[PDB]
Amino acid sequence: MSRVWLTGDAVVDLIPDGQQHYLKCPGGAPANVAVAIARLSGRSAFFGRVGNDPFGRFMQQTLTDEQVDCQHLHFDPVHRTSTVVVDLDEHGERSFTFMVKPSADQFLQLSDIPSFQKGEWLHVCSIALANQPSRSSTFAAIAQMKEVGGYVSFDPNLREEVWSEPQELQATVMRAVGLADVVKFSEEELQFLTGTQSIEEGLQAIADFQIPLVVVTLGAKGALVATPNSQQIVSGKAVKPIDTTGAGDAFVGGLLYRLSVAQDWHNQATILDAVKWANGCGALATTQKGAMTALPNQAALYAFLE
Amino acid sequence: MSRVWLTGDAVVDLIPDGQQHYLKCPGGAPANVAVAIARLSGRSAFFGRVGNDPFGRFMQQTLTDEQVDCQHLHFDPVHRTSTVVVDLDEHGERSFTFMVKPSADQFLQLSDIPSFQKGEWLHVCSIALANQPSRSSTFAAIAQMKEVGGYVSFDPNLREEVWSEPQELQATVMRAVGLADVVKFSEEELQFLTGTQSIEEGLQAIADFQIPLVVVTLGAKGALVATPNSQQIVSGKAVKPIDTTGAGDAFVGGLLYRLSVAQDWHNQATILDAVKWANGCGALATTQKGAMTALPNQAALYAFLE
Ligand SMILES: Nc1ncnc2c1ncn2[C@@H]1O[C@H](COP(=O)(O)OP(=O)(O)O)[C@@H](O)[C@H]1O
Ligand SMILES: Nc1ncnc2c1ncn2[C@@H]1O[C@H](COP(=O)(O)OP(=O)(O)O)[C@@H](O)[C@H]1O
Ligand SMILES: OC[C@H]1O[C@](O)(CO)[C@@H](O)[C@@H]1O
Ligand SMILES: OC[C@H]1O[C@](O)(CO)[C@@H](O)[C@@H]1O
Ligand code: BEF
Ligand code: BEF
Ligand SMILES: [Ca+2]
Ligand SMILES: [Ca+2]
Ligand code: NA
Ligand code: NA
Repeated sequence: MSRVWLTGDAVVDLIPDGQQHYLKCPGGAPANVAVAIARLSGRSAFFGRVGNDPFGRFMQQTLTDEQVDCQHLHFDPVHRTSTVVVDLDEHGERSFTFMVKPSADQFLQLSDIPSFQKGEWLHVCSIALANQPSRSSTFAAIAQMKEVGGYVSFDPNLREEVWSEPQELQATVMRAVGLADVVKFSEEELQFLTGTQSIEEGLQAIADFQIPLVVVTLGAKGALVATPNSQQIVSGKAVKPIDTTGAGDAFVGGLLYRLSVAQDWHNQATILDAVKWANGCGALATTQKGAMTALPNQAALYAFLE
Repeated sequence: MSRVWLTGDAVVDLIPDGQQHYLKCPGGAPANVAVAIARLSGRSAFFGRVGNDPFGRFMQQTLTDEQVDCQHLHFDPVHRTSTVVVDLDEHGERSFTFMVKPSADQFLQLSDIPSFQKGEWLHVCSIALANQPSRSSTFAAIAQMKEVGGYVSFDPNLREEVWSEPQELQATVMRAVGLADVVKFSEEELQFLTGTQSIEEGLQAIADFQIPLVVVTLGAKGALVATPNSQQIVSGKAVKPIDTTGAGDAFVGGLLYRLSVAQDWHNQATILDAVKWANGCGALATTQKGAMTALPNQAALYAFLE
């Protein structure tokens, strides 16, 4: 069972629950992925910075509770933990307002990067690339994982408002796309990043990247899986979402859990099965408010997939 | 009825209400004072900056609902509205964690200051002095109110963590104390700012400021009122607080409401009556969670004072 490293932003998502209240929900895409993997009995570890504040300590506690290795989660001395307000009438990027800019995670330093080993995974989202020093630190982490013979997963997970220089987003994100073994886009993100109007055109636009595995999520319709000379839609049972927050991260968690335990993750059968798990995780994640709340264990996932 | 201008930070206070929820409560000391005055049928107006975000719009809506003039509440183009997490096991400064530093209000500019007129009041708290440009803008506003023949009220309302240079707090706050007609301290703040161990010693330490009216709040014991050659404790009925958040601002609101409608606020009878109102407001404010929730109207206050 290969270790999956997650890095980036652990955040508190404030999610409406009644007209005058927010639920205090643990979140942050790479933290969500870490917990998704752990819930499936995988080996996940998180490195990054939160703030020395109650929200940062709450995220440390959450990762601890969830059996995610968080020895390399540090408290920044000055900056605050990311705090995000969710609007449930919107979906994805449009649903979030980032109250802390730049939050502690944006100050990831080179010395925060842990030792990597051959065969490990590193998963990254674009918020880690939004501002310096995290951007350069995260690119260094990617280069180090590649050098040691590990694998790199990237989910742009675009949140434009976090970028102090939003005009840098497209190029910076595409630089990371070019480094990854696995890239997951939503349909909308693929089109945005490539300036195209369809998935077909978006996939053609990234062909010269020779990305080993691209997955494009299609909401209730599942996911398009693109590997060399092959495209295939993989879909499971559609559900009516209660909260879509983090469904994409649950998806990545199932995907990477299955790739991480595979003898040879490049194998087409392994990939398609991993995407079946991913779709089931994404569906189940939507059944409760909070990105992490309904991240399934294997008993729940197997029951749903049957 | 003289207009009272309030400036500084309008904030969203996230107040625990159940183990997994926060109440979304409008707050921010000068906003609290503005609303307290308005609830008592006074003429209050707020100038300052919040963020172009849901919390900033919520604070605009709150001031609007409360009949506080907020024509001069602006949305900063870049910075976020102050967001504060409250710990109900603590009191005052120790109960707050500021998640947004620097928030929008810290970017108050000289051009944000509205036109003042003779006999108006301006009330300020120390967060407005914490960082530039708000610090210099607020000192300019104070100088302008003094020049036109208005009156200046200052409540340090210390929140050290908001200062990027906390070593500047003492001197900067005492500079404002030297400009004010009315200064309200908690017992703890007076001692901290003067480096003393008693109210008596603290009052002696500020004697050469020749401050026309100093009020030192004493929690359930009421307030010490210090005017030239006179000190007097004014107390009302003690209550068991449900939430002390903003009790001090309710106090200031009652005080300034009564001074603002007085023919001659310097009159000793007027001052002592204003403090009686202040104590009643402070007590009643504690009866519900949220700084603004239980700010009384006159019917409630009169009933309580009887
Ligand atoms: N209505 C749905 N029914 C079943 N699965 C869904 C549904 N919506 C999303 N999913 C699953 O979640 C994945 C990602 O969708 P998405 O909502 O974009 O994630 P997120 O909201 O976290 O950004 C899909 O590929 C799919 O597996
Ligand atoms: N337990 C209490 N009973 C009655 N009045 C109180 C009580 N606590 C506070 N007050 C009133 O509120 C005023 C300020 O107290 P304080 O709690 O320090 O305000 P804040 O919590 O907003 O900083 C007192 O001067 C008094 O008028
Ligand atoms: O993917 C969902 C997650 O992404 C974020 O917007 C940024 O990391 C979080 O607020 C949320 O939990
Ligand atoms: O005085 C109470 C108020 O002071 C603040 O801490 C800062 O303005 C707010 O969080 C609260 O409403
Ligand atoms: F970005 Be998804 F909501 F995880
Ligand atoms: F600072 Be007090 F709680 F208004
Ligand atoms: Ca996503
Ligand atoms: Ca106070
Ligand atoms: Na959920
Ligand atoms: Na209250």
